[PDB]
Amino acid sequence: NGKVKAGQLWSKNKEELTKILGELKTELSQLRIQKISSSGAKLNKIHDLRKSIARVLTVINAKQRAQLRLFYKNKKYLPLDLRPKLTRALRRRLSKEDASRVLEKTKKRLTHFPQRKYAVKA
Amino acid sequence: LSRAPKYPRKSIPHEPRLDEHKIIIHPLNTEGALKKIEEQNTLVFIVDVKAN
Amino acid sequence: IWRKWHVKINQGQKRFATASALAASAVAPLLMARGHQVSTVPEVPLVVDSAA
Amino acid sequence: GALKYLEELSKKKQSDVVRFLLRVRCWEYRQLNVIHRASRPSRPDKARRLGYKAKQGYVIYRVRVRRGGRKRPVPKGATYGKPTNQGVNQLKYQRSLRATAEERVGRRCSNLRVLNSYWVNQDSTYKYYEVILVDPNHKAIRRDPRINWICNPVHKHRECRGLTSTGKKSRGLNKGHRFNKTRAGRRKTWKRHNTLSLWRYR
RNA sequence: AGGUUGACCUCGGAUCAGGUAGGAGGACCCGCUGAACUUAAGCAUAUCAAUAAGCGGAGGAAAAGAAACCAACAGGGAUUGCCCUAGUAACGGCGAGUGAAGCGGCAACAGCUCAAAUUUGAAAGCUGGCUUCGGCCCGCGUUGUAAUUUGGAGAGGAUGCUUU
Repeated sequence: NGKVKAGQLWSKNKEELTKILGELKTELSQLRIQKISSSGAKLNKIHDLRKSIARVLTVINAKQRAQLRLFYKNKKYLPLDLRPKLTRALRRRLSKEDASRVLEKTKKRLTHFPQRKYAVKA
Repeated sequence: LSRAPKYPRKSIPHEPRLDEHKIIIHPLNTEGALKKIEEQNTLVFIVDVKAN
Repeated sequence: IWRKWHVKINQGQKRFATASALAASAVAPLLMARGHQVSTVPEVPLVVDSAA
Repeated sequence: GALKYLEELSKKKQSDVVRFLLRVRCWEYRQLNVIHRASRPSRPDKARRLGYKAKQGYVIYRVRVRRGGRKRPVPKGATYGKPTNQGVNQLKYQRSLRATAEERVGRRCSNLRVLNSYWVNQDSTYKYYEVILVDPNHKAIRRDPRINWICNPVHKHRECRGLTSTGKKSRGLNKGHRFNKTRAGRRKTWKRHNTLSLWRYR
């Protein structure tokens, strides 16, 4: 008891995950008093309760972020934590379209005189 | 004018940093605390240093 | 690191030394004096057919 | 257009009309802040030939700099070494006052890039300049191939490194025999000439 | 209504909508600033050295760069680097010393964009906002945003084939 697997958590929604988090936190709070009052094999249980709380928090955060990404899928401005990280310099880099933009005179020259494929007889 | 942002800067609000399970750590089992229990109707707890 | 590690040798002297070593390789006493076990070798210089 | 007439008029700086305009504008710029934004170029032909456009992302800043030489910040204006046969009243800064103006304007607008600058006035105390700056983060700048080279990070603070026009002049980047020591970079050329080269088969 | 009602220009405010800078690192790179020990018998020219220390600013390289070049030849042809030129031409108290460049061979090669012209039979250009994603608005801008031209040319004509 106290070991909650991620597989069962990935199918729950927010309310039962919150309820499970509440019960796990209550058991850990009682078990700390049990630790300071007596010694036993319940230290394994407190370790599993800590890791189960971590798993539940991870799953709740992941589902909330997935829902938010779905909500912000078709919007121009995203929250800064939902924006891709990359590096600061990569984010300041010119976009691919803007870097590939050429002048129209250049475009006419490239349309009518591109680099050709050729060979020279020996 | 007050701010009316086109996007929230933080997508998810933080959970409360100091909830009750973090505030109360464990009761004190020392002989002074055990004296205080029946002498003063007082319980002694070890708590978080940032809790008022 | 700017000690002189490499030695420039004249290409003519390199070719001379290579030709002398090739000529010495055809002298059966010199093979034994260098320590090769060639007592069962049928002929020096030993030429094997390229079909093999 | 009118800009050919403006260029020919700007050549005539000692004519009555141009001296009047220079005098009144010198008074006005002296009353304004040392560095302040200009709403438009006061020399539109000069700004246009230096690369200004009437497009969102181009700004003009006007700056005045104190003219004359340079003083070494030694106590009581004197050195404690070997005699120099000269004072700090005759020390000459190796960059131009135009470059000093460009650097101070760049520090005032750290978000922009200095494109170029031009003289607009002078008096006994100050020389006055107008500096053209480009916003590398503006979409109208980033979409334009004639100018979006300046959005690349290699052009951060060109005026600090001498990559503007006055910087190239002061670094002496010209071709030919008069510029033997400086055309590829003075310090780099010195390092090349003072490098001892030792090959393996020497 | 005209003591009114407005158009502009300049200058401000806002936790206004959206962005951006700072610090680190700094071997190499671009600038600024700048010694002395040393070497000259000593020593204010000089040398160490256009170096160390100090200051500012970049990138994976930087910088330079498509001639206001070299030459004087039967001419070469952007930039960089290696070899050579060459310890040469040249500079230098009372001399200690200092010191390039053109050509030539090679590594590598790549070329271009504006300003100055009236689209004037039509601002043909663009940031942002809202979108049913078709567009529609608020504006910028004629004190000039597109197209066209950059000296190798080009603009106007003529002409008949090619090109996407």
